[PDB]
Amino acid sequence: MQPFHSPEESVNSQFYLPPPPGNDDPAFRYDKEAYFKGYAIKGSPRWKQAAEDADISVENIARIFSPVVGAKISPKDTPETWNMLQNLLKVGGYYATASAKKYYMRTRPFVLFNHSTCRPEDENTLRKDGSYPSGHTAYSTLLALVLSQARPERAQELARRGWEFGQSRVICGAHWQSDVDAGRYVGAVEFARLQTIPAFQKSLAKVREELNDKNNLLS
Amino acid sequence: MQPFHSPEESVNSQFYLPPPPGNDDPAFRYDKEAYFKGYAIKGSPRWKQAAEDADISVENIARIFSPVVGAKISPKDTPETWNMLQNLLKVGGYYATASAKKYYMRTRPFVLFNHSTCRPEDENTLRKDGSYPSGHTAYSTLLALVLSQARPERAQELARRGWEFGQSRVICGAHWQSDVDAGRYVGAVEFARLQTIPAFQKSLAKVREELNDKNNLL
Repeated sequence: MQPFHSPEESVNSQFYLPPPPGNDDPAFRYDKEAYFKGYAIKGSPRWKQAAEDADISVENIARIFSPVVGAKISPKDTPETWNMLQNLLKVGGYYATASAKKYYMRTRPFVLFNHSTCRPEDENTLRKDGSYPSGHTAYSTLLALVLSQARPERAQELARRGWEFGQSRVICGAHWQSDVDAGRYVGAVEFARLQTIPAFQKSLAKVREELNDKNNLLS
Repeated sequence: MQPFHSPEESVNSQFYLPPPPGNDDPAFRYDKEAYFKGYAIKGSPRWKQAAEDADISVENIARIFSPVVGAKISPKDTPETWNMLQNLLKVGGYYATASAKKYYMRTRPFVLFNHSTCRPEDENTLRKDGSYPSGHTAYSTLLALVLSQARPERAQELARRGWEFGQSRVICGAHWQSDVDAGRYVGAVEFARLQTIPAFQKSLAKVREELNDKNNLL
């Protein structure tokens, strides 16, 4: 279970991403307004989804995307895919966002306004992690793209769910809208980098056949 | 001179992109502020760079990206890359953005505020084209990713230039910031779709060979 590449092989997100919005910048005004719009729908359906989207454990990630990609994803039925899910979280959720995160150590909204998020358990961890850019977003975006490369006919569904997965971080109170916008781009950049790695290409080929197999088809 | 895929073979942007920010939406107030922040620096160097970025002819894209990718890009030294640049404009700038564009027919900022853009020439065309999402943006994002795949040693430079190319559209007055943000997602999605098209893979192999050819480096 070795990541497709080492941390040093991720494209330096600190170099290509712009800096997060400043205190008096219109973009930050938007971040704050966006934060409160999410807070308003606390306890609604969309808000409960955001809470579920908060958990990136492979199990929950498989449960969420299985219907979207249209195939049952599981350790037994889809071995390579199962490893692909975890591997991508490592290079995309963490390695790809690392330099930028540490460089700015941006404070999270729920910390700023001293509020509770949609997933209280993860709060002590979040507090220690730089807000910009969002790892969940980078991972979901990357994931949507990889699965779309494996099952092209579910592209629109994957692209859509990938987008909402990111928005859940805004609604959940864990991230500023600007952290999510930057996370999507980080996920795309990582996705391109993976294309040049043999290990990734081998894994994709197997992932492709598992999710296209008639026995694993799901409605 | 044959597009990688037909207009119908691109992922439907109207389905996966959210609708454009509305009049009282937080994102829209940000769009207006961003528009004026750019209109204010009209005539400055950054603004002049925006007019340069506004021109998507192949000759101008090559001039801008040769330094970034680190290789000469010409119809004579890199014919395949030359076609790749033009082909990506069709599938990524036009096909990939069409459905969302036509469905919302979002009014462009310069049209709404009665001002001129950083490149008057285009304004008559822009007038009748849906603002959301931005075609220049999807294109430069796509371009950046494809070139990064051909020469990963320049991934960061490419990813930064690609981003700025999209921001020129906002500074230029041609788009709202939200169109640009949407355009980047479209660029990535289309990038994913191209991977599964043989004509593309075959073309990328040649592009990689031309851009890494010692006789073509700067």
